[PDB]
Amino acid sequence: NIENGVAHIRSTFNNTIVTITDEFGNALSWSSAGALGFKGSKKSTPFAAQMASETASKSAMEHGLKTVEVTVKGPGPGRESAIRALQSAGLEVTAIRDVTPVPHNGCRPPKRRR
RNA sequence: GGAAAACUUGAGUGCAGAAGAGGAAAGUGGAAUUCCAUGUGUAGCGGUGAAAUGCGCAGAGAUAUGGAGGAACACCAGUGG
Repeated sequence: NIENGVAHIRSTFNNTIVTITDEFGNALSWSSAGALGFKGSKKSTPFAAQMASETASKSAMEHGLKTVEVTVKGPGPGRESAIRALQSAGLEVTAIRDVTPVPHNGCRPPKRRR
């Protein structure tokens, strides 16, 4: 089980959740990013993806996987403070992938915020 | 003004080629919001200028080889055509 996997996050503008999994997704543990008492304008922190990143990473305890190769699929304030700060656990982050959804003009997008 | 002609610039009928988002018809595939299901797990997830309604204990989202739908299809994109 150990030494391989994907630290599958999707770092949104609020509540960048972290789900560690394998290289074929099975989600050994995940972490809700509001687990540090972040409720309103608070999960958009560096620290929502610093310690709640390792509230499932340091508390993995199931595979003991060490090579993580974290993957991000969205923009957020805790994005650069997620891939750095999943390695706040010190879990040898190796291969970050910017495989984000880029639709070739996918649908009809919503309205401007006045 | 009418009567008898011509020339071709102006226009049309020729010939050699350039380009395309020009209108009506057939294909190839991507990515996304929504759903139902696996794995997964349990405290929050979403939304907030400020919090909350809500959606959460059914697993809500999550997460990938991979299951689908609606609809269009960034890149070539321009005082371009």
